[PDB]
Amino acid sequence: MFEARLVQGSILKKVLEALKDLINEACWDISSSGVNLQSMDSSHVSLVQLTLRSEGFDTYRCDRNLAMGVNLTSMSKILKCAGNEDIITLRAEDNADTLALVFEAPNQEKVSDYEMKLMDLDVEQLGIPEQEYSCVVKMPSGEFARICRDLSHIGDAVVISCAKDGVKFSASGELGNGNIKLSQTSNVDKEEEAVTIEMNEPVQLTFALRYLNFFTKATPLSSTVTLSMSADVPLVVEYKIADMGHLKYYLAPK
Amino acid sequence: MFEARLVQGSILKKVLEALKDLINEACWDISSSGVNLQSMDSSHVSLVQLTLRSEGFDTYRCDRNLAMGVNLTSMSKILKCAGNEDIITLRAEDNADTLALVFEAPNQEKVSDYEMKLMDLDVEQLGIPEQEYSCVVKMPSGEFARICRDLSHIGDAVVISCAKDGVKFSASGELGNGNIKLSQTSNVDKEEEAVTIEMNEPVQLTFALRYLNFFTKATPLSSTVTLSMSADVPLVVEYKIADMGHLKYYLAPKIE
Amino acid sequence: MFEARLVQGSILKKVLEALKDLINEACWDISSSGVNLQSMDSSHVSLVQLTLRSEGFDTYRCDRNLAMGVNLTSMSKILKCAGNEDIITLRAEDNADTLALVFEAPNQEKVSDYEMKLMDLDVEQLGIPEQEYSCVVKMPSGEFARICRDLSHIGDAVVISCAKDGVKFSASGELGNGNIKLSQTSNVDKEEEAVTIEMNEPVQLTFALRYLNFFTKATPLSSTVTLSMSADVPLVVEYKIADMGHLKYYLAPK
Amino acid sequence: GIQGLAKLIADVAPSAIRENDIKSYFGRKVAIDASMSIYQFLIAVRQGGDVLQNEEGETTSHLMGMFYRTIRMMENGIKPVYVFDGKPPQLKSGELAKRSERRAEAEKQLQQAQAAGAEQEVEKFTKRLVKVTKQHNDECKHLLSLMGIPYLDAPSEAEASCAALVKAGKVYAAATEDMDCLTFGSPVLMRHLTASEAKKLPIQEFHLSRILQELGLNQEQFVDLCILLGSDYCESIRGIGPKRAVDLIQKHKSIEEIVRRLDPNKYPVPENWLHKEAHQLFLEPEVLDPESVELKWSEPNEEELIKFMCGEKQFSEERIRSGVKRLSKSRQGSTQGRLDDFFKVTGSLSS
DNA sequence: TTTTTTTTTAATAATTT
DNA sequence: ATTAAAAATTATAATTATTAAAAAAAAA
DNA sequence: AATTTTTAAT
DNA sequence: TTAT
Repeated sequence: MFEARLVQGSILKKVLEALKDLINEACWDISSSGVNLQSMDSSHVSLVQLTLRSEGFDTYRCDRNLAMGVNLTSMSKILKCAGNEDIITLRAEDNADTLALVFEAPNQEKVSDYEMKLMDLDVEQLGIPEQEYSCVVKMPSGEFARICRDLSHIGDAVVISCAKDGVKFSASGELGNGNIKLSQTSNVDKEEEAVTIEMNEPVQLTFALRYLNFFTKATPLSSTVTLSMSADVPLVVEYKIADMGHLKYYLAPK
Repeated sequence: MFEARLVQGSILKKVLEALKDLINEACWDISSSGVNLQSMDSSHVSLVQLTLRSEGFDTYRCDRNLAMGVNLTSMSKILKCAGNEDIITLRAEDNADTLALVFEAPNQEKVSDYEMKLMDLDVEQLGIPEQEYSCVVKMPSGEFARICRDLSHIGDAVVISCAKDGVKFSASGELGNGNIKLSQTSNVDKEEEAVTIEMNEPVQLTFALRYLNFFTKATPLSSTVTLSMSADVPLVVEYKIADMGHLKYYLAPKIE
Repeated sequence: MFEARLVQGSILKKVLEALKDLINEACWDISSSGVNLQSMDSSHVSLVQLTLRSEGFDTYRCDRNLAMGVNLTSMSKILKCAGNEDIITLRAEDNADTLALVFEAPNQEKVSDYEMKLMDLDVEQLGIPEQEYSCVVKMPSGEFARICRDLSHIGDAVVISCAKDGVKFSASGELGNGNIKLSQTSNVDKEEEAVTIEMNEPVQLTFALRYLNFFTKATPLSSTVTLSMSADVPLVVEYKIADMGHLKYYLAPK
Repeated sequence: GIQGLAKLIADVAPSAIRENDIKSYFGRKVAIDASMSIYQFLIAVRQGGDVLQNEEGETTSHLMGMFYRTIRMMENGIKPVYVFDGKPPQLKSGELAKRSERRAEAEKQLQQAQAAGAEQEVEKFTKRLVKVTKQHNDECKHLLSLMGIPYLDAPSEAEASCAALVKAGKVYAAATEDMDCLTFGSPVLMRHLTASEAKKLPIQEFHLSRILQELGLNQEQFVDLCILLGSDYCESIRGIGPKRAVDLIQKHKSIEEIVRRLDPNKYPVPENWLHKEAHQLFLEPEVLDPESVELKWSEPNEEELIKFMCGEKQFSEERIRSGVKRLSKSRQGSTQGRLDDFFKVTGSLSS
């Protein structure tokens, strides 16, 4: 009897608005420690690591380790029915494959019980032994969300270059040449919209920009995104969700 | 000959955005006591009963019982030209081949005359009796716009059930099952966010959500919608316009 | 060899959103005394004259009569890669056929160096003469944005009738007949709401609406638009572009 | 078919024509004459320049066209019954003699078309050579048995037996391209029942009881109007067309007083003037009993279409299997009732 | 009321084979 | 001349995949 | 099935 | 052996 009452219902809703266009179907590795999702996209390029710990949920309990298969497009349209101020309870059943979502606004009386039909794909999870990286670019997410939106009009590839002064999202293309030389600000005021770049070694990697448009759909979760990368390892697009775990995205470079 | 001056002209604007997606062509039964529209859908399911009374209009005068066959898609293109604050005057003289809409702007002085070419329609009117409905639910209007938009993502059929202390908007489909419960909140002092359920016998029906999504475009008119049900009697989605009248949406249920 | 630093970026941004639908390919006749453009649309009906003077730019350093060929769809994509308060610095080079655009944020440190691949085209000097105008109708620009959009639902033919008491926009079609009549409001204290008509010869002639709808995409550039025309003269839909020159739109009548 | 009955109805009685929608019926069963559907889906849907076929030789364009049309009809709640034409009567053989020479005129024209080889004229001329045999329907009635939709083999005529099905009340409408179903006496005739969602061809409904109210006739004299309008059984009078036969029937009522109240110099009576035989054929044809067969609606199967059409007709696997799933999601739901079952029409209002 | 963004539509050949 | 009718000439399309606009929903 | 010009009658 |  999995039951996760979440009082801030926009946290789960904005996750599913980000995975509805990139993950077709995945296994929610739901344990007693927290909600986990190690997935990979339908074009088999990118990797998604979503972690929701049990401290962010209000009442969390798991009788066993539940790994059910949920269609991410169908769960996102059902979470489109929830309000932005709703309270979301996930009353999954061990005996029958049905994930019951209960929405209830605290100011209102609207008890919105939503049950799902579940296709258990039983996909084996992909785990990555994460290590230290070269440049840990803690950068504002809603300002990063337009940066991949700007350079996608020019070309389908970007070159992200960590330097001494700051990062440089240089993107070429047949329409022209585009360089966004974002210097590091690191002001002590307004930490939710500041840039923090850690410096270890000079970095020059060429990426694919079609999936970075998909990666910026999780930007209403966190104000700050981490772009942590190294020399020949995929970058971690880490969205630190407030008082929970994290939603990390991966992209193997060109 | 017929002149219907409306100071709050956005009321007549918000009517025709709610009927342009349902009624292609309607007959406006212009009486001397008001403006009436009883035009059933071309899909033979849903009736629209519109009642703009004479006392709600500012300067209403009328002589004969007019009947203007109006392409309501062409009316909503013309009525989109006025803004939300313009004084809207309808005009139709003797041998009424055309309807003259005058969108008198009150402050910027944009006197917009709009002469509509009408159409020839022979639309049968349906005899609506006066009966007592079983479960009369007085919802917020914006809440009902949410609920029909929510359950249309699951399936094309809502299952409206009236419990003893609530109303249940159940639905099912390929995505799963969705139940929306609304307990009555008559203790709340404001009537804008209050659900009032008038109960004498419980009733459970099944209605199509494609027509109910067309019905929830009248939500900019009123802040409170009334749903009326009985056993094998159509759903009356009534939007009571303040000091003007009602926009009643009839809806034939699904019978097993 | 040419640097045109501009303080606010929405002046160049709202030009290109007005010009992306109407003009697909034109040449920017950039002079030492300002930025000029004497284009004509892809259907060869409406002639577009643009002037951005040198005194309205913050730093103007033009050295030669530069006439580069700019794809206006490719420029308006790069002008979509900027904020509404950005600092836009254009650059050009003598040997390279490249128009460079540097976007500077005013409160941030986002330097967005954009370069454009240019091409050679038919450099046409249209050369319209200045002449007198019988009916000069200055109106609010959002009012002219409404009336061209309001009458486009009926048909594609607008007659514009002049009087000292007001101006009449009338359109007709198979859907119905429209007649929008303004009034010469001389009692309005502000200038962004008053309609001012300087007429000596009354005039009434039919204009198309597919090109007048593209003329009303320049309505965020200024709050006032002036309509100058005569009996056989094309109508001047003239905008202001703050205090930097003017944007003349000519439309030949039907 | 009939030379301009639809133009006469639209130019005489426009209140008997209702341009409806594809979703406007929604539970009312119709009776498709399947022969015009089979000719429509062998003439319109081509591979380009010829018929569309697999490598086994036979054609299957009508199977996919009538497949997606049938699935789109039951998506909108319309429940089809497909009535196929049987052995035609001997009065129709004069039209089949005209159809034999008009097919053979295109056979000689195909020799002239294949010399030039221009695809604007090759594909235009080979559309006239479309012929439906027994194997064009024996491989086509087998598909509708997989749906559970009833297919009816008429003993004499599918246009006749569709009109007997509406007459008994077993079906609501006869959805038939020709105007003959008004002549055998269907009170509702439907036209242009097409799977497209656009209004390029609105669906036009012929109410025969509204025709006979507007014309002031009954069934036995609307047949007599069809004989002067050039039916397929017997030819019409050489000087009388659409506009000269409405006023003539309304002046002289029966067909036996058309001839005796006419000057034969201006209007020559033809030698093949079998009006009395066609009047017996139009009122009482030898059709099957509509009470003998019941319109059963069985559950469709998905695995049997794999061995019949995904393998033999080598179609797309992701479209037939999607087609049964979009059929069964529009079949198990409840039927939406019309509003006329609850409210009755009180006032007839006109502009 | 109006910016920008996503969702339907009317688009139009393009196979469907 | 208008009306009308028979010589002849052309027609039977529907799904997915894009696609380029075109208004709608969320938030300006 | 509809058009469509040409031939024919009121 | 069979559509308008």
